[PDB]
Amino acid sequence: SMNRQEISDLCVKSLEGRMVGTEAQNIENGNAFYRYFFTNFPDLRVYFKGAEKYTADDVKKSERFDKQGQRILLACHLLANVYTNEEVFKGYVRETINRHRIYKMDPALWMAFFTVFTGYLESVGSLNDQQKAAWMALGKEFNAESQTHLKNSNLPHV
Amino acid sequence: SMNRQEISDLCVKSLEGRMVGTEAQNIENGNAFYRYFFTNFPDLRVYFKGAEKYTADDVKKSERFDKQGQRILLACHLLANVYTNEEVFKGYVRETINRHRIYKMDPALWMAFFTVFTGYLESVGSLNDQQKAAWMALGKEFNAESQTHLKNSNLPHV
Ligand code: HEM
Ligand code: HEM
Repeated sequence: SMNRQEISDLCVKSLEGRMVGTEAQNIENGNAFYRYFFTNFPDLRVYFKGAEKYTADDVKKSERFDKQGQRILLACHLLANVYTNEEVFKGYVRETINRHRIYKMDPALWMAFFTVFTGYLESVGSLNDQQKAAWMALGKEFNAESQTHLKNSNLPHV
Repeated sequence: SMNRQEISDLCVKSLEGRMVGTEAQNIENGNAFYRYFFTNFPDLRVYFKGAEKYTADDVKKSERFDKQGQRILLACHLLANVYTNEEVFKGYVRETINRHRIYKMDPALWMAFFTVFTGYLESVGSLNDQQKAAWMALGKEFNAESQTHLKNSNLPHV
């Protein structure tokens, strides 16, 4: 069924209630991702040097994660809104990968994120099998390129 | 006049001859921008540490601007592609301003950059008045949120 264009629409809709901004509610969506991420996937807190043991409250009243939650949420809207333009989509992912090499992540998490993120959108407002499948379509596309680039950069890949 | 969808389309089309990628051709599309930048706006070389006196040959033989070129070009691609979504656009502008805090730039250069970009586009190939005015409408929005963000961030602004 799913072509480049249809995936986008789907993904963008999922996020239309989780819009980025400068206001309290806009800052909440950002912060809330890490609250959920840290609660249910606490073993990945390692990469977050110093936040490696943060409880849901520590993140809630933090400014590091009000900055970092706003950055991740703005990244995820970016992926949804440019997916239609393949070469640029692949471009952005390569940049994501580069700015992540410093933490030297486990090269399977590039898939895992969308479990967390769909699991986060499924935790805040609403979702569906069509939307969640599009995110996974974007994920396969993300990881598809993410590995190609990891093996291209002489780096740990699967 | 002209609208968000109209701008998007014109701004994107003008960029198909300067696409991002891993091949030799794509990598120079970012590189040639700096070769242009430095050859026509030398007084702005001050920002690029170590590269304040660099030439076209210096930039060409540099693997630093190969990295750095793809980044600015990608950034401008994402700008053209997400323009239809205003909040995601505003978000990416605030983020761009954030990532430029360290250089403490002349706040007037946020408008000025697009003059340079269309300048580059015309040096490379085809760029019509509609394509040029579209970028100029896009820039007038980028800059608008630039100064707004810097204002409520306690940093200098025009
Ligand atoms: C699920 C696997 C991931 C892990 C373990 C991870 C981990 C991290 C960590 C530890 C940081 C730095 C936080 C700090 O020290 O303050 C970071 C930054 C960041 N991450 Fe991720 N991340 C993951 C997935 C992603 C994905 C898929 C995206 C793209 C949508 C992304 C986008 C970003 C952005 C935009 C930043 C900060 C700004 C930048 O470096 O450009 N992350 N990440
Ligand atoms: C004439 C105005 C501008 C100047 C003088 C300028 C200057 C710089 C400098 C000094 C760097 C550091 C890179 C290095 O040292 O190798 C940089 C990186 C970068 N610039 Fe700009 N910039 C300008 C406008 C813009 C605009 C409008 C954008 C938005 C598309 C942008 C996007 C970026 C990006 C994405 C990077 C890569 C590093 C990062 O993301 O933090 N720049 N720029």
